[PDB]
Amino acid sequence: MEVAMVSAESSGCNSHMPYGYAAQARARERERLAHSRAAAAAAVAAATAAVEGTGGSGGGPHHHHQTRGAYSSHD
Repeated sequence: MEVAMVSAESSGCNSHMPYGYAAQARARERERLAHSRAAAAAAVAAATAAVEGTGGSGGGPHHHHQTRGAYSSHD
């Protein structure tokens, strides 16, 4: 849909009404639907471990094969 480019301006610069959040009144009308996303708990659903945190690698080697007997009594 070809169209001409519009540009809100008048004279060199005798009116540059910087309408910032002022044009945020539109969000106020959309925020009404942002009331349903209250109980979202999604982006966090995935995140936040299952309250888990316990480690400790290891097995437990049991001494095997003792030193030489030596000194044998039999007299």
